[PDB]
Amino acid sequence: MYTREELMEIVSERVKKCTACPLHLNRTNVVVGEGNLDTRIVFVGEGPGEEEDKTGRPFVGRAGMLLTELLRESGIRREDVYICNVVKCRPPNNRTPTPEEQAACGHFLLAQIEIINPDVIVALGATALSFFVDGKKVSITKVRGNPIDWLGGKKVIPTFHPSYLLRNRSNELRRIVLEDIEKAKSFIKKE
Ligand code: SF4
Repeated sequence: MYTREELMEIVSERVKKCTACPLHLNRTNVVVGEGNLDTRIVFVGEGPGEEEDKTGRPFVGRAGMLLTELLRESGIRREDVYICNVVKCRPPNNRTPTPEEQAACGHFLLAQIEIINPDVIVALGATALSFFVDGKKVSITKVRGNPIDWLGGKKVIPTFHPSYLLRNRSNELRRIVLEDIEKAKSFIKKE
């Protein structure tokens, strides 16, 4: 009747046509997401940076390159999971997306998660965090590492955004993130 591929494409087409928030006026290309539509684990960030915007792909910038390594160091191949963000359009001067802008785009993420139906989601960053606590304010630093019960029994593991490890290069910091990723993997349901 219908395939996951087709539904994601519909999401994709509606995004390219979206003008729901101010961010549509700035971006060069929308960044929907990429990966395995059958992964049991999804990674979600904040939004498009300069490279993402140019390639229309997620996490291709320096932060993305770093994320690739964290995944590799967690026994994970990019091609095996799915990667996306809370907002699809790049804000001017890469400023942080406004909560309003965040609220307007969210329905897309929801559909994506709906289509993939994963066992666990990793929230990279505070923005990714807000989305899973209903926009509410929460300190990424205080909650990182603690599993959150989300819809359909799915678990969300919040952790730091790769962008942070670009800034602070301490090994302790990298170890914590990896620890959090391992944590999420433990929630993937055994075969
Ligand atoms: S950021 Fe999202 S809600 Fe705003 S114009 Fe882009 S696709 Fe639409």
